[PDB]
Amino acid sequence: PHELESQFILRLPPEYASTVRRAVQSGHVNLKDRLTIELHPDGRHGIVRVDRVPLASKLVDLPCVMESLKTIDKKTFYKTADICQMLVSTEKKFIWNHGITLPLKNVRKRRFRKTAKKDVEKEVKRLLSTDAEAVSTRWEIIAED
Amino acid sequence: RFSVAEHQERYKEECQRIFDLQNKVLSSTEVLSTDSATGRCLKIYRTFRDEEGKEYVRCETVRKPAVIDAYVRIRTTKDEEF
Amino acid sequence: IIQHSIPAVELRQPFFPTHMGPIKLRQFHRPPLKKYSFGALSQPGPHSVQPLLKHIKKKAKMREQERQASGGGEMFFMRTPQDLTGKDGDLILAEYSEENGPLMMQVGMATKIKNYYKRKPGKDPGAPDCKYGETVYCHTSPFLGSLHPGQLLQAFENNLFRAPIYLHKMPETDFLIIRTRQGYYIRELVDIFVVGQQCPLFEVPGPNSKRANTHIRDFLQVFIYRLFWKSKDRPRRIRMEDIKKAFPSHSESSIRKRLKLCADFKRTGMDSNWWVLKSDFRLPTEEEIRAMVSPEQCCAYYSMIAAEQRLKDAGDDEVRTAPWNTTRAFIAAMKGKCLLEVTGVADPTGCGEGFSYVKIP
Repeated sequence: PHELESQFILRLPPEYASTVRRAVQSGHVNLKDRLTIELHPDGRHGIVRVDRVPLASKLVDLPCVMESLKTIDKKTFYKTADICQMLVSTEKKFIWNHGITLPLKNVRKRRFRKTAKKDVEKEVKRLLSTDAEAVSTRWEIIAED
Repeated sequence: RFSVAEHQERYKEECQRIFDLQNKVLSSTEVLSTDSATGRCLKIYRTFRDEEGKEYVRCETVRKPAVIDAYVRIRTTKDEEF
Repeated sequence: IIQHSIPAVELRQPFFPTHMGPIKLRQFHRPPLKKYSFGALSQPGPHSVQPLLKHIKKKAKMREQERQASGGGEMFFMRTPQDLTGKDGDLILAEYSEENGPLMMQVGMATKIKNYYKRKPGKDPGAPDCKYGETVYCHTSPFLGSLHPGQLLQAFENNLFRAPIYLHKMPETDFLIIRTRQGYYIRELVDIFVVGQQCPLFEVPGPNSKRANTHIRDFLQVFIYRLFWKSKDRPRRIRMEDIKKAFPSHSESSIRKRLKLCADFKRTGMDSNWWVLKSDFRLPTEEEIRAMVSPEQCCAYYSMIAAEQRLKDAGDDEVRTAPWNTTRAFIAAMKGKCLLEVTGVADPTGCGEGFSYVKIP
């Protein structure tokens, strides 16, 4: 059938970013050779080569949901894909507490509400599995001291 | 003690003030600098048979409230089912 | 007024999910980066990004030529999923201030930017020119707060909701990368819109609501009709297992009740183990199938199940924050049936900024 395209933002050093932006504007095949993206099996890390120079990169999760919109006439906009991940080239480090826009900054601790992580439920399932493995399970309560 | 006119006026002014504030904060290009009720923990004792002949007993303590609440709810539901 | 893409109106399964798993419900409009089972990306190693600047200009030129063939009249080019892909055309980014929107557009849905300008008292120079959207003039602001005279605010306008948008320049460090099984692709992005709190123009159904139950039945029936169209056999026939794979949550008996009308089952002879279409029954036309289920209805249902999953995960204030209550409250405020307290637990920001959609006397 059809597989939805997956889009992730890429963040690069400003000197490196300026060279890449000029190459993108040129549209030359040299840009394809200059920039290569490698994805780790874990997928929480990436290796990016800029101008054939390897840079350590870690994937981070954008707090806000960002949608790419394409409009032929500039009056009608059609959503193409949803971006929730950014790869940065130079857990709480796998999370980004800051929005891409300058206004939205420290969103997690400002323009966001306290939300449940679910994770915790999976940990409870592991405890239930250990109870099943154990021949006998005993429950007791300890008061805070 | 106007109940409708006073209430409507306050609702309209508060909404407009919030709308102006929300627009200003989002439109701003200014950079921003980076910045249980019981109080009782849960302890579980598990008895298992090891390889050959052994009956080791393991005591595990959970100090995380969310995990404790989820575990207790499942245990109570299991008791309710039987 | 808004026209959705042909895949979005057809409610195609990749664009609109038949069923969502509990982990998928938690990841609502936030897909994880998947690892392809097969393909060039699947093999481990560095992968070169491909410049498609020539492709973007060529596709735009081809669309312009098609418009010239139509006489220069505006033409709808999004007739296929391949057209929907973001690699070609002009791409803009919208970032939502709310962590979770009450209503979120599914992929392939369309929105029109509307720039609302209030004229300055007496003589006015005019509305500011806007690159995106069409400028309009309203005596009364659509948003609860009245627009100041001489002020123009761009907004996203769609059947589901209307949200104010603010244009901001994209960071030079930021770049957009579109990853496909064949290869990575890179597109520069220059414009991003901050999104103000959404004002719902549509109502999310409550869990176990009569409307929610009707939508679930309609979606299953529409999928069954599409399966009959998909079958190339002269006596159209569908497998019960295929519907079950699409809807694991649905009971076999509920699927059987939809199948009982308009379909019959043979256990022996030709078409054995197949649900053949009734000869007397006439299969509904594509326009009728689109009429039965709205894309807006699907988005509201998808929002409700994701919110219900979040409520279930988090063990009365949270119930008020839930979207179905907020959507009903906002519609009541537009009717004028009841006022909404501006400050409430339902506020998405959790701060004075933003509005809380909670019914108040």
